[PDB]
Amino acid sequence: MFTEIMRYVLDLGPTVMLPIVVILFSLLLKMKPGDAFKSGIHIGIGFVGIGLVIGLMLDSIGPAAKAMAEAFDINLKVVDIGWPGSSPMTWASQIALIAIPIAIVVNLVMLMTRMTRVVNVDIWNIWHMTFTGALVHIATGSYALAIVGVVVHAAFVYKLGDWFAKDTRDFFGLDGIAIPHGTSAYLGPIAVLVDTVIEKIPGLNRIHFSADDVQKRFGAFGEPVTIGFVMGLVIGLLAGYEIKAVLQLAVKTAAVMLLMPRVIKPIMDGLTPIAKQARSRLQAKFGGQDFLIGLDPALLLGHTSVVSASLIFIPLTILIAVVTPGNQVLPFGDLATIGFFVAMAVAVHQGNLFRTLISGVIIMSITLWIATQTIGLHTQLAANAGSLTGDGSLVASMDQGGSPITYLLVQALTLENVIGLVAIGALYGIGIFLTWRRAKRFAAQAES
Amino acid sequence: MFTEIMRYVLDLGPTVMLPIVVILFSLLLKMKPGDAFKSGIHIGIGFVGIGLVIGLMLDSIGPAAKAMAEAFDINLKVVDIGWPGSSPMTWASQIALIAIPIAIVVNLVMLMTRMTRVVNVDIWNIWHMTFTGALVHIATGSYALAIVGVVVHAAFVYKLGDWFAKDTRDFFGLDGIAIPHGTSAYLGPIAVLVDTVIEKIPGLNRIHFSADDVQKRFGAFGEPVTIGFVMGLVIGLLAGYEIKAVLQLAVKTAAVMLLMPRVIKPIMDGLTPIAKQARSRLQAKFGGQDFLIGLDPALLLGHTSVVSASLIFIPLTILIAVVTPGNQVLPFGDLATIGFFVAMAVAVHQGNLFRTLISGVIIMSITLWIATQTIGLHTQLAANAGSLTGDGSLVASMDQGGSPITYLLVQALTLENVIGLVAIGALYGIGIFLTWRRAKRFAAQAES
Ligand SMILES: CCCCCCCC/C=C/CCCCCCCC(=O)OC[C@H](O)CO
Ligand SMILES: CCCCCCCC/C=C\CCCCCCCC(=O)OC[C@H](O)CO
Repeated sequence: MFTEIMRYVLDLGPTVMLPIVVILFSLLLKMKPGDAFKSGIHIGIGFVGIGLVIGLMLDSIGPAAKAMAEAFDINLKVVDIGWPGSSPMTWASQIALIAIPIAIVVNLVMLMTRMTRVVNVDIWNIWHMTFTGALVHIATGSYALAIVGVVVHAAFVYKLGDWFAKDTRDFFGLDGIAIPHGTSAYLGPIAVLVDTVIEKIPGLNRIHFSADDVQKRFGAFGEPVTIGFVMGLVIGLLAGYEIKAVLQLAVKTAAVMLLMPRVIKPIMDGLTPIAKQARSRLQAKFGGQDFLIGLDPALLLGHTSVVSASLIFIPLTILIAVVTPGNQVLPFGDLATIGFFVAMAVAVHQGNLFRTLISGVIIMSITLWIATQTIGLHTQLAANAGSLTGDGSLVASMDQGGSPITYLLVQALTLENVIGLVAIGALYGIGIFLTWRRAKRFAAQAES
Repeated sequence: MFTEIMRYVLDLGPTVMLPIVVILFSLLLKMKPGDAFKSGIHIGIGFVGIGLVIGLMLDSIGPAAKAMAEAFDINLKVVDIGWPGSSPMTWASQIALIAIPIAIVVNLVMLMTRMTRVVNVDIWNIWHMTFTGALVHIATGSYALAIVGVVVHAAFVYKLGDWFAKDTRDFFGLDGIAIPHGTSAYLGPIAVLVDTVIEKIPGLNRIHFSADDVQKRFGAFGEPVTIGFVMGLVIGLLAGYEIKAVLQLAVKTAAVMLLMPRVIKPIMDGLTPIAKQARSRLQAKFGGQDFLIGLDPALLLGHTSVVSASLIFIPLTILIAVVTPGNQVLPFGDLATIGFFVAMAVAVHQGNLFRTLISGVIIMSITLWIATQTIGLHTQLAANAGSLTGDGSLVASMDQGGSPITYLLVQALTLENVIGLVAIGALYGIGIFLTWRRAKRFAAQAES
């Protein structure tokens, strides 16, 4: 049955499934069978360690961030269940498994028609696409309309991999990889618009503050490792921790800033020989068609500036929640892994923390406002999974719940908040145009 | 008073309190302030990573071995509760918190009297000493005899660090570091005895099965990361796992071999700048004498040849437990991290798997035999700790329970099985003498 083979492939995990696809690719690409196996284990090993460092972030940064949002007594009554809550509900929609074949077909069609360079292999992040389908399925009522939302969500993020390819390769040091999925990509355009506005404003465009400039004026005390200690200290202190826990947490937050880059190094260390052999062999066929492998947004967290923004924005997002007019959602389950959101924002500004902070507040307010507009739909998906109990408490989430994609699609087929469609649609739509043009120039520069 | 502060120093953690001594010491050495901090934070990030990798061993390789041994639930009816069960029991003894100062004074007395060169800083593996003290206390019934065994265990392990210092540096890369604690060091003298016998036997002294010879024969299939996978497959199958869990475990068992060397490096990199300044200041003052810091035996699992021996010996220790004459103890808790028993054996044989295996079988049979002979005390160690019912189920452990140090101390003061006293003491006694000659020979080879 399709369901068993898909649920066996899904529950096989990136620990097993992705290396096989990596090993199969190199076995046909005339590589020594031993060399083909070596990369497969290293890609899987990195994902094992990736699950470990991410396990540390959500189990020691998370409970402290969750403690801040409660210690700051506000009125926000709806609690951000986070992507750890959104995906279980989403994988409980009827379109959950059927989306994965659909999303590859959209890839395979686009690959033959030279509409995308990304050959996505991460079949586990498709829950973001099912979320767009599930919420459209709730609001419109057409099985087709949910399915088309899967295709639109698939085709968009595929080009989001194309348009952020130099940013992934040159900034994050990921050659041959594109990061299509998750919050980093689909909130990437918003930061491409902020850095487009800022560059054209005099004086503002000359404000800089890169983390290297902290190290150029403080030395050991400006190193990424040191910052992870101090910010962890404050995240504990703002959470009321005793001096024992604040100290213990501050090393764990620092430990992210050293261990996380090291656990992603296995994947790059295994993908490199495969790419060089294939480029030696595919340049002579398709004609200079430099393909991109689609991978989890997790690898992006290997940047000292992304982690710095992540810990920095843990208090900021709670403050963005209060200030943002019309928000009713309290940051929670996505506070620990909140560096996912402002990830490509750092890549666009190329390290300027000044523009990162401006971008982050825009990104958070919008996603906090949008998630407030999707509280009704998000709760039905929770009811449609037996998720929330007899309390009837409202369910909201910042990952996929605060998605411009899932929102803007829903507000198109329903026409509830036309003003909301126009303001969000113009902002996001301009960002997509500016993100698309930024890649046009990049392709004419590298080539000539 | 003392008990509150002792817990506060103890509960603060190896991640928080060790940097404190390290940061204070660099300040004593007039090292830079920011440079003093940086070394301390890296040591914590080293120990954050150690707990994570040692967690994946316990939670994935663990339940794998607990399944294999469950086949023999019917012959061996006493279960090795391992060190994850022996440490909490030992921390509930009356001699627990009083053992920290007693061990430090014994080190201070031995350092001043120029009897040892180990400045132990692991106030956490003092429990191995308390276990020897506590079992003497249950057996003899003398509080004085309990404290003596702690000192004798302290004096032995402090000398163990000096006598196995070349191995911790030439074979493990831990310069200025000694590994006194742990099953590994105190069962190290047995491996020295096996090497002497074999090297005196013709032909058997010329059998080499090293990792480098494994690599040239096989290639990428003899690399450390590949080897952990192949055994990870076997460890899954022997536990009766499905085909997917076999595969998922196998990447994680190979991930151990790659991640663990990279989570101990920050401890090395943080201690290294302090070591050189200490040699600069303290060289002339202390007669040109080189000191060793005493840390955890988990930095020895950063050797890829030890992790291999930790997977190879999961079935063997089990199979040994069936044919060892008089063994009632089923290996269990200590199997997820069985490499902790043969760690210095890997360094004595210079990584020779042929001599590692021949030593490794010897050490397990002795410990399993001794762990059978210490069940009555171990069961009463649990009754006094509150970890017992009315079933009559018996407690045993190869970690500390199978210890020759606890056995020979208990068997010297009680004189129960004088036959067992003579047999274990003679082998251990010849072994310790060989281990002292090793240190005298190496020291005189440094003078030349
Ligand atoms: C730079 C290139 C990209 C630019 C991107 C610009 C985005 C424009 C806005 C989109 C939403 C438009 C909503 C239009 C609504 C039509 C009115 C309608 O249907 O009205 C029904 C309602 O009942 C009446 O009250
Ligand atoms: C290999 C090395 C061999 C030599 C190593 C040296 C061993 C002895 C040294 C110090 C501790 C002496 C014992 C001190 C015990 C004190 C007990 C005590 O104070 O007990 C009073 C109390 O009333 C009871 O309940």
